[PDB]
Parts: sequence; C-alpha cells; structure tokens
Amino acid sequence: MDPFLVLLHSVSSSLSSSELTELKFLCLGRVGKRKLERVQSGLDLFSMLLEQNDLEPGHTELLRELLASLRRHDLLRRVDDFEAGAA
Amino acid sequence: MDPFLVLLHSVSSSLSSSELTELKFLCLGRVGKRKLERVQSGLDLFSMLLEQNDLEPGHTELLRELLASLRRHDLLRRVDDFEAGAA
Amino acid sequence: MDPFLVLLHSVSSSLSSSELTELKFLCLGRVGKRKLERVQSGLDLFSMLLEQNDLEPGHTELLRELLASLRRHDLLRRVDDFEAGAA
Amino acid sequence: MDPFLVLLHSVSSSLSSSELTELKFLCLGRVGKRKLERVQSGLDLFSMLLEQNDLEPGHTELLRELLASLRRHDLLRRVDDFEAGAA
Amino acid sequence: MDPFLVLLHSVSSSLSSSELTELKFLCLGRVGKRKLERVQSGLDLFSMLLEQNDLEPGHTELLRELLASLRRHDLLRRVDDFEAGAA
Amino acid sequence: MDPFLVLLHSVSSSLSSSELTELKFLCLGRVGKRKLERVQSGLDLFSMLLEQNDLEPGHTELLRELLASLRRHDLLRRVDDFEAGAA
Amino acid sequence: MDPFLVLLHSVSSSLSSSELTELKFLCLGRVGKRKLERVQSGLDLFSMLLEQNDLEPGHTELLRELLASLRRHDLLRRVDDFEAGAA
Amino acid sequence: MDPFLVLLHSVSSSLSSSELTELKFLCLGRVGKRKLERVQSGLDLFSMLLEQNDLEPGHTELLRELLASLRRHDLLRRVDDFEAGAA
Amino acid sequence: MDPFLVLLHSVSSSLSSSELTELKFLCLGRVGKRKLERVQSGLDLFSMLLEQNDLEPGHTELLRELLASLRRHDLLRRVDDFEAGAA
Amino acid sequence: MDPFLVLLHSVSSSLSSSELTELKFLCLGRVGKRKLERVQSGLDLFSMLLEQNDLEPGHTELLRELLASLRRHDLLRRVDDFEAGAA
Amino acid sequence: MDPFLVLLHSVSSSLSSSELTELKFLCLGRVGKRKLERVQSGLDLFSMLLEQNDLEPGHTELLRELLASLRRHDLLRRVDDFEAGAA
Amino acid sequence: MDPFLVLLHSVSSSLSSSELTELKFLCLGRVGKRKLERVQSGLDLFSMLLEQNDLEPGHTELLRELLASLRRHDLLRRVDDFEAGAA
Amino acid sequence: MDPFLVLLHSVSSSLSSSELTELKFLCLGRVGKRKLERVQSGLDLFSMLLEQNDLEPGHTELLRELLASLRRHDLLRRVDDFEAGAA
Amino acid sequence: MDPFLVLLHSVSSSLSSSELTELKFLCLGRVGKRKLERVQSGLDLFSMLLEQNDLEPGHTELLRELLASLRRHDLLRRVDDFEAGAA
Amino acid sequence: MDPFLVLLHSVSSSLSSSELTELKFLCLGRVGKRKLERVQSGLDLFSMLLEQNDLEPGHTELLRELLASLRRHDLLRRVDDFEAGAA
Repeated sequence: MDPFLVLLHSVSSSLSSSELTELKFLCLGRVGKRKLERVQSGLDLFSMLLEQNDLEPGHTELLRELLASLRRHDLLRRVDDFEAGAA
Repeated sequence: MDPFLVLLHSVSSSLSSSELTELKFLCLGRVGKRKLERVQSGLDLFSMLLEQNDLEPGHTELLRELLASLRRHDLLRRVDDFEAGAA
Repeated sequence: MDPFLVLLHSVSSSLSSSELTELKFLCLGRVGKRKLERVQSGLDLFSMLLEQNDLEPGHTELLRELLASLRRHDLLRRVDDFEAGAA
Repeated sequence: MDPFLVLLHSVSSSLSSSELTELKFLCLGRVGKRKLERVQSGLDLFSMLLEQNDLEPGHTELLRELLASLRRHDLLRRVDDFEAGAA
Repeated sequence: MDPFLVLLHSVSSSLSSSELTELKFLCLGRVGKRKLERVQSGLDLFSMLLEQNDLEPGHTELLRELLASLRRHDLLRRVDDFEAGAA
Repeated sequence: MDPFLVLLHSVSSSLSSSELTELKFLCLGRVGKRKLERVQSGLDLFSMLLEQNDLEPGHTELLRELLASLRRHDLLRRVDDFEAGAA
Repeated sequence: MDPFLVLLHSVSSSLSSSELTELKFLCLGRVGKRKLERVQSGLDLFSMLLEQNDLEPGHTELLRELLASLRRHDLLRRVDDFEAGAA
Repeated sequence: MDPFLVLLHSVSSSLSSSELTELKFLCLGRVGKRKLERVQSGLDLFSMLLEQNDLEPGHTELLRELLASLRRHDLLRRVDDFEAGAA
Repeated sequence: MDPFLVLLHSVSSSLSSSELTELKFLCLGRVGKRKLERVQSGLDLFSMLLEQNDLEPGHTELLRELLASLRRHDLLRRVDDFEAGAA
Repeated sequence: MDPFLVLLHSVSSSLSSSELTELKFLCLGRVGKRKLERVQSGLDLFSMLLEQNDLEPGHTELLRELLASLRRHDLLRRVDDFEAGAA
Repeated sequence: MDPFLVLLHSVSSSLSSSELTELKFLCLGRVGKRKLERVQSGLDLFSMLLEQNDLEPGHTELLRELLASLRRHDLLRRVDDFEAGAA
Repeated sequence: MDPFLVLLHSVSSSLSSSELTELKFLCLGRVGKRKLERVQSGLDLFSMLLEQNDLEPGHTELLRELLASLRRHDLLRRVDDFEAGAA
Repeated sequence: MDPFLVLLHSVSSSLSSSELTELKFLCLGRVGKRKLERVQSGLDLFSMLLEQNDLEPGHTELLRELLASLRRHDLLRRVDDFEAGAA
Repeated sequence: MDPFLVLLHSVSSSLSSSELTELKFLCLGRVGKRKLERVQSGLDLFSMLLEQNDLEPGHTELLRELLASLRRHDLLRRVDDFEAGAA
Repeated sequence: MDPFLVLLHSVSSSLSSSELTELKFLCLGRVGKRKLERVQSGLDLFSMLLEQNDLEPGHTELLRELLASLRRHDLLRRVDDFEAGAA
C-alpha cells in the first residue's frame, strides 16, 4: 500500500461537492475542459495531476496551496504528518 | 424479518430533520464528510454504522448514547424492550 | 396473465421513492448490496425475491410483513382479495 | 368525482393553521413524527389516514371525533349530509 | 396547433402550486401514487388524463368539475368559449 | 405492408422506457431471462411473442390485457379500429 | 453556414427547461412519445420537426405559433429579421 | 454595461415588499399567475416584461405608469435623466 | 451511374440505427430471419428487396410506405424528384 | 462519544436565534459570507471553526471569548468542567 | 496557482445569493438564458465571462463595474491590490 | 477577536428600537430601501456600512456623527477608548 | 507533427459534450446522419470535414464561424496565432 | 468449490460502484491503466491480483489493507472466519 | 530482450482507448486510413511507425512529441531513463 495514495484517498473522503467545484475552478489552466468534465471525486482530479507530474510523493506544494484556498488546515496537518514519516 | 432492522426503522420514523442534523454532528469523527453528505434519513446513517461495526444486534451502546443526547427517553424504552426479547 | 404478477405490479404502482428506500433497508440481509444498488422500482426488488423463493404465489408472509412496516393497510387488503380467489 | 374526496377537500378548505396544529397533536399516536412533519394542509393528513384505513367512505368516526374536539359543529353537519346521500 | 392543447396550456399557466396540490388530491383514485409523484405542473397531470381517456376534446366534464372545486369560474369561461367554436 | 405490423409499430412508438420495463415484468413467465435481456423496444418483445404464437393477427387478447395494465385506453382504441377493418 | 440553422440555434440558446417542457406538450400530436422522451434541448425538437417538414426555411408558421404561446415577442422579432433578409 | 439594465437595477433596489405586491397586482392581465408566483424582486418582474416587449429601452410608458401609481416621483426623475442621455 | 442506385445510397446515408431496426421489423414477412440477421445498413436491405422484385426503378410504392412509417417526408421528396426526371 | 463534540452540542442547545446572529457578526473576518449564509445553528458554525483549526479540544480561547461577549457565564462554567476532566 | 483565479475565488466566497441574482440580471445581454440557468455561484459566471474574453487578467473593467453596482467597495480594493502586484 | 467588531457589538447592545429607527433615517441616502428594510439591529446596519467602506477601523467619523445626533455621549466615550489603544 | 493537426487537437480538448451537440446541429447539411451518429469528439467531426475539403490548413472560415456561434473567443485567438506563424 | 474463490465472490457482491472506484485508485501502481480500464466488478480486479501473486489463499494482507481503507469491518470479519477454517 | 521493445510495451500498457484515438488523429498524414483502421493498441501503431523509420532506437522525437500532446510527463520520464542507459 503506497502511503502517498492512502493520503490522497483520505483527503478525497473529507471533501464535499461544493469544495470539489472550487478545486476544479483553481485547476482551469492546468487541466483541459473535456477532462475536467469527467471529474466526480477528488480521486479523479488527483489521478490526472499525478500523470502530469503536478503532484508527486516528494513535491506537494500544489496540494498545500489548494487546501489553503479551501481554508482546510485540518487536512494540511495530515499532509505534514506524511512528510514527517516520508522524510 | 430481522428484529434489529425493524427496531432501527421505527427509531428513524420517529425523528425529525433537526434531530438528524444533531446526530450527524455527533458522528463527525466516525463517518467521513463525503459519506455524511449523502445522509437524508436515520436509515442512511444506521446502514453506514452497521458496516463499520459501530452498531450491532448485541452491542447498542452508541445508539443509547445518541438518543440520550437528543433527550429521547421514549425511544430508549423501545431499545430496552428489544434487548429483553433478544436475551 | 399470471394473477400474482398483476398483483405485484399494482403494489409497485402505489408506492413512492421514500417507501422504496424503506423496503430496501428491511431487505439488507436478504439481498446483496451490488444487486440492491440496481433497484429503482418495487418490480426490480420483487423479481429478485421471486428468484430467491422469498416471495411465491402460495407464500406471501414476507410481503405482508413489509407492507405492515410501511403501515399500508389498503395494499394489504389487495393481497387478501388475491388469496381469496387463489384459494 | 368521488363524493368522499370532495367532502374531505371542503373540510380542509374551512380550517386554519391553528386548527391544523391541534389535529396533528390529536394524531400523535396514529402517525409518525417524520411523516407528520410533512403535513401543511388537512389534505396531507387525510391522505395518510386513508392509506392506514383510519378514514374510509363507510367509517367516519375518527373524523367526527376530531371535528368535535375543534368544536366545529358546522363541518360535522356537512359529514351528516354526505352519509344521508351515501346511504 | 391543436386548439384543445392550447386551451390546456392556458389553464396550466393560470394555476398556482397550492391549486395543483388540490387537483392531485381530487385525482387520488384515477392516477396511481408513483405517477402522481412526477406531477410538477398542470400539463403533467393533463397528459396522463388524456392517455387514460378521462379528458378528450369532446368530453370535458372532469375538467369542469375540478375547476368548480377550485372555485375558478374565470377559467370555466375559457372552456365554454372553446366548445362554442369547437361546435 | 402487413396492417398488423404497422399497428404494432405505432404502439411501440407511443411507449416510454418505464412502460417497457412494466411490460417485461408482466411477461416474466412467457419469455426467458436471457431473451428478455435483449429487449430495448416494444418491437423486440412483440417479435418474440409472434414467434411463440402469443400474439396473432386474429388473436390479440394478450396485447389488450397488457395495455389495460399500463392504463393506456388511447392505444386500446387503435387496436379496436384494426379489428373493425380486419373483420 | 445555413442562416436558418443559425437562427434555430439562437432560439434554442434563449429558452429554459420550463419553456422546453411547454413546447414538448404543444407538440404531443406531431411527435411520438418515445422520440419526445429523447428531447433535452430545442435543437433536438427542431431537428425532428425539420425531418417531418413541419419547419422549413420558407414555412415558419408553426415556430411563430409556439413562440406566441410562450409569450416570447423578443424571439419572434429575430424570426422577422430572418425573413426580411431571406426575402 | 447596458445603461437600461443599470437603471432597472436601481429602481428595484429602491422598492419595498409592499410596493412589489402592488406592482404584481397592476400586472395581473399582462403576466400569468404561475409566473407571477416566482417574482420575489423587481428584477424578476422586469425580466418577464422585457421578454414580452412591454418594457424596451425606447418605450418606457408602462414603467412610468406603474411608478405614478406607487406615487414615486423621485424614481420617475431617474427615468427622465436616462431618456435625456439616451436621446 | 444508375440514378436509382444513387437515390438508394442517399436514403441509406440519411438513416440511423434506430430507423434501420424499425425497417427490419416492417419487412418481417418479406425477408427471412437468417438473411435479416446480416443487415447492418439500408444498402443491405435494399439489395435483397431488388433481387425479390419488391423494389424496382419503375415501382417504388413499398419504399414510399416504409418512409411514411418512419415519418420522413424530407426523404419522400427526394423519391419524387427521381420519378420526375425518370418520367 | 467524543466528549468535546458533546460539549459543543450542549452549548448549541442553550442558545437562541438572537445569540446566533451576534456570534455570526463576531466571526465576520474568520468565516466568509457565502459560508456564514448557511449557518442556522451553533453546530453549523462550530463545524466550520473546527475545520479551520480555530476551535480544538486543547485550544478553547475563541469559544471562551465569544461566550464572554454574549455574557453567558453559565455556559463558560460547562467549558471549565470539560478542561478539568480533559486534563 | 494563477493569481487571477485566486482573486476570482475570493470574490465568489464573499458574495450572497441575493448578490448573485443581481449579477445575473446585469449580464442579461452578455450571457444566454440556457447558460445563465446553470449559474449557482460566482465561479460559474466568471468561467463563462473568461471564455467570452469579457474578463481577462489585464482587462478588469467589467468586474469593477459590477462590484460598483453591488456597492461593494471592500471587494474593489482587493482588485486594486491585484493590479498593483500584477503591474 | 477583532477589537473593532467587539466595539460595534457593545454599541448595538446599548441601543433601543426608537434609536435604531433614527439611525436608519439618517442613512437614507447611503443605504437603499430594500436593504434598510432588512435591518432589525445595529449589527445589520454596521455590516452594510463596513462593506461600503463608510465605517473602517481607522475612519470612525460617520459613527461619531450618528451618536452625536442620538445625543449618546456615553457611547462616544467608548469609541475614544478604542482609538486610544488602537493608536 | 503537422501544426494544423495539433491546433485541431487543442480545440477538441477545450470543448464539452453540450458544445459538441451544438456543432453537430450546425453541420446538419454538410455531414450525413449515419456519419454524424458516430461523432463522439471534435476530432471525429474535424476528420470528416478535412476529407470533404470544408476545413484546410489555408482555409479556416468554417471553423471560425462555428467557434463564433459557441461564443468561444478564447479558442478563436488560438486560430489567429496559427495563421500568424503559418503565414 | 475452492473456498477462497467463494470468499472473493461474496466480498465482490457486497461492494458498490463508488467502493470499486476507490479500490481501483489504491491499485494504481500495481495494475496498469489499460487493464484497470476493463474492471467493472471486484471479480475482475481480484482475478488480475491472483495472477500477479498479490492475493493468495495463504497471503491476504493486501485484501485486509484495502477493506480497512473502505472502513468495511463487516467484510474483514468474513476474511477472519476463512483463515480460521483454512488453518 | 530488445530494451527499446520493452519500453514501447510499457508505454502501450499505460494508455487508454481515448488516448489511443488522439494518437491516431495526430498520425493522420503519416499512416493511411486502411492501416489506421486495424490499430486497436499502441503496439499496432508503434509497429507501423518502426517499419516506416519514424520511430528508431536512436531517434525518439516523434514519440516525445506525441506524449507531450497527451500531456503525459510521467511516460516521458521513462523515455529519458532509456536514453540514459542506451547512451
């Protein structure tokens, strides 16, 4: 079980439909419209960002910036715990 | 007809929308946000708690604690009658 | 025209979406989740129960128990008229 | 046009919101809370009582008892005229 | 443009949500519950009544009886003008 | 152009997906499951019933019984006009 | 770019879901139910009417009659400008 | 920014709920009941009147007549300033 | 280039899979099942009808009857233009 | 049952609508307007503050400051009892 | 993280449903009705305006004009800070 | 806890309904009628004035002028103490 | 890598399913129905238009006209940049 | 009947489409994209994992880890009963 | 085992059917239609490109350009690792 994929699954399980709509707006210039139209969960968006090398196990700035815009400091703490054991 | 499922159906039929909102707040750390967003009746919440082994036919403490917070002692008596025949 | 199938069609036409959700909860231990996810009408559920021998033209106790939980005594009278001519 | 349904519509059109609140209290043990929460007119309550066989074209005692508690003897006379032509 | 369908569209445009609820109660024994649950406008109800032959261009008694219960004598005059040119 | 096949095509063009699902339930004991799984229009079902001699140009009782269960008296009138010229 | 098809696209872009439901009711006797069930935009309905020769670049009476029933005199002006250059 | 739409927004922001009720009564024969039931601001009513060609940037008599009935001569002066620059 | 074969190719290019299924049902008694099972385009069906002398350059009634059942009056106009030059 | 969530539920059950309006004003710079518009109980506001890390089981200063502004010293005593057992 | 998209997200989070209704009225002639019917947040409207080149990172007049009509001078200051760093 | 918001809450708690009516008259040309109709406390009015930049933590002249018209020199002293610590 | 084919791929990746349906309606008289039924992406439609010589690297009017009907001025700018380097 | 294959069939029958999507995300680095695109049931995924030696009758850690992420402790009990008889 | 052929097999196993359709469009002028019609996997397309000398172990520009259009930077990293050991 890849620890990074279990972290991304937990973040996706703690988000609502309104929060997903805000994350799809902040990724307007990174992901195309036809692809963003197939996103119905955080896992869909996270998969596309990993394939484009926007999100990587050792590079998580984009994730931290998106969670700060949603004002979710509880989910930002889970990312910190990951980097502390993945150090 | 499983007696436990008929008990849970009666409790769900005796609750209002305000009471459901209070039960979804008390289960913030047990059930995730994306799942709690799909709860529109006590039956939705009860199904998720049974799958997580929080509620079982022979373990009903969590239910009794939630009904005591709603101050519903009439519904707590129905639980007692169940355990008396399921003894 | 099988009289039993015309009875089950009339009962399905007299039920709402809220009532269907209550019937799918009371059949949690009889039908699996992947199959219950495809139920969008009483006819879907009734078909699965006939194939499992839970509902039969000469055995209707499960149906009578489900209608008593919905508190539908008008639909229970239609079942009685069936058994009186199917006697 | 079913004469019984035209009678029940006239009784519902002659009642106020205070009178509806009194009728929902007198039906506390006959109808569940989640269902009574959706009642915004006499027609809503009458529909539920017909489905439970509490009110029938040939059995109107419960209706006559509820109207006597509201002290509405004018509406009780309309019920009498119905039974005199439905005799 | 079928004159009967333009008449039914005008009647539907002159009714409120309270009036629609009263018309769905008076049609309890003519239309089933699962179908009446999909009615959100007079046009939905009128379509079902035409398919059951309850409403026809040359038979409008049921319509006139429903409008007399809503006490809408202005809309009953529009029906009269129709039969006078459809004579 | 066989008049019977033009009648069956008109009936199939006047039915919805919900109505087709009800007709496939009423034919549970006449047609097998593997075959009923390939039915996506009234024409598919009608073809199978003609090959089994359930529907014939001079025997239309099964059709009239299925349309009476859907409460489609407008489509039952089209069948009557057929038998009046096919007399 | 066929001017008639650009006109029909503009009219479809200026209509709501309530207005589409009213247009599908006024076309009950022109288009069958199975086909009307696939209409999710004015463009779907307009395509079917062109194939049946109900709407043509040189015959627009049916369109003008449907827009007058929706009471859309702004969209009726766009049709006039078309016939003035297509004269 | 269309100057006419900024004028109509200012007039809507200077009206109360009592004034809106008076304007919906004076438009009884111009707008249908089902549509007037969705009006909760002057902007809702103004949008419907523009689509029916009752209000236009170069025809404002109906607006001036409605404001004279509310006895609002301050808002009638704002309309005058508009026509003086839109001359 | 035989003009009749160019007409039949144009009609086949203007039809959908749903329309082809309706044409194969209307030809149930003219073409056998094993042969109708190989039809994947209008050209397949047209070839079989020409070999059976059902369709001929100087006899097009069957074609006109099939297009009238599909309610395709645009394609019926193309047949008329053919007979006007093949006169 | 998380003791912190039972404390927050008791505080929410001891507040009125006027008190909630005062708490939403004191949180103007902490929570956005679109989110504060969905607050209809103390539980709604408390959930948002927990997700932003403003309220935590081991950090309750913001809560104590809000209750001191409402001048509710009875509810401040309940917070003290919590920290005394959660010590 | 595109600074322009973070600005537009903050403006959308500081607006109410009444304010959104006013912005959809002021954009009546810029965006069609069928598209404006899908707008449930400022982000929906902003996305459509960016695709039509009405709003651009280096052209923000339309935004400043809409915020001046809502009389939101606090949100107009946030736009100024953006242009000062995007200079 | 923003000190400015605690000051405005104290001023609102020291005012009566007669005083609020006088403050809504003195703000006739600053706030529109439809918005002033929703003001039921000083906090409602203060929120609107902050969004219009009429009241700011470093600009309090409008507040001091309104309190001098109510002849409330006790509340003007509380404003002075604020500016002395916010210096 | 043909620059024209990379441009057409980018335009197809920036379109939704609703936009594709509008483009298939505007190409009703250019492409046949049986072929338009196989279009599930802009790339499918673009391939057919290139083979018919409707779209060419040195003739892009039809593309510019279709994008102006979708009101996509952002995608029209990408076409301009192409012709500026393909000059 | 291999007991391990009957266990895996029961687990697949107790899962929904949302749960399957979560399991396909957690297996991103174990199974390729072209193969994961053919997974429409738990049985499809389980077959691929058995062929790669990720799941074996005597090694079930990966299964237990995936069920713990779905928070399905009821299905984890069925795995325990298997190892107790397969001991 | 030729290292180049193992690289091309891994890239083909990491692509979906939508991605294959995009790659067949970008190779419209390099491969003929009759041959492109037989492509059902990346391996089919790669074989044809090797035979035409478009792809070679020491020339991989075309591959890198196609993967950049699919925006697959993860698969472009695998190509880099190949050239680093094949140096």
